[PDB]
Amino acid sequence: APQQINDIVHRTITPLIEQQKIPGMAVAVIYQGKPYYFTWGYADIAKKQPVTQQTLFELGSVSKTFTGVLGGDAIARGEIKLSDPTTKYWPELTAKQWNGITLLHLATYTAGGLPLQVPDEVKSSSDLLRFYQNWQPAWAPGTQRLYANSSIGLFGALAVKPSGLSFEQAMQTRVFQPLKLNHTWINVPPAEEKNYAWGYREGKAVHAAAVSPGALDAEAYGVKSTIEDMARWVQSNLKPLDINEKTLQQGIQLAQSRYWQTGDMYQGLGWEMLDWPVNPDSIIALAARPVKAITPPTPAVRASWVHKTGATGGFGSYVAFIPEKELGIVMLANKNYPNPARVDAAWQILNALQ
Repeated sequence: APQQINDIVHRTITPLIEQQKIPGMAVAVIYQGKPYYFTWGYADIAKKQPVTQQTLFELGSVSKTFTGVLGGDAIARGEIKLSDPTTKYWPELTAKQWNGITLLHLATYTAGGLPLQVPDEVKSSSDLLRFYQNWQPAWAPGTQRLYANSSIGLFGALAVKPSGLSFEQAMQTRVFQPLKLNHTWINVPPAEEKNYAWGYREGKAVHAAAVSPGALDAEAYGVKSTIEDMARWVQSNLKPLDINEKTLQQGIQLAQSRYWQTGDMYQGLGWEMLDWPVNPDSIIALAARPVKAITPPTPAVRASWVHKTGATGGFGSYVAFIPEKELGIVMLANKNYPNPARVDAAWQILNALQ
């Protein structure tokens, strides 16, 4: 890479890895549209396997950006509308509190306080229905944002219903394949296990549980990817109108539209955004925030900091990009280290290149 990119990356990431005791890390910088890759340390400490450009990391909630775009693609296909009631796609959801809760509310955590987690005990399709039927909202729909995997997870499941495809098949065929994300997985094939990094939690090697319909974890936090595929994902989100597939192009734009505002933050589908330039300090188990509706939603604003954090038991990920500047970064690590450290490092790198 240009020595300038080399030097800001190394000067920023080396101390981060030291301070946070990160076993392995991969970074991509997208600069004037082209990707530049950096790797450090270990995918597997015990087997002495290095992080490479081929190493798979668990994305955690960064998966929500894929879910948001897949949903956006389904809207563009005319299969679903965000304005539709949830009950249109799940008629068994007869309980009265569901009146007025739309797919938009599910996608954007504004349904009225859906819980962070689908309970562990939920296994069968009947168990899942019972959970959503019995849930009592604290708030009217579209009044407060409360981040919830049970909200965006259900959005993902319902968005693919009209297609007739499983969520995984829809994601593969409609998003991964067209964008040539050929090493991005929900279920990791046996052939790819050699490249699947271990996560590290309290010094112990860990992986996420295999996804299951009762957890809605494929839909909310189940994607694994390489630094190369994630750089390609950022490129695709930086320049959606260069994508050949018409509905995928509009799906990406829809996911970067601004639906709600909370302080300086705007909620998209999966993606979260702030106006650029951002105050770097402007970028808790439960945080309930009143939302202002953006009526109608602002189409993807090029002058934005668009980003998403993600974590699993053993992994910490971050993606951020600025469309106006053709600039972006992906940071993948096999330890879950604090979010502000990720954002600090990303901003230091992008600001220097901007």
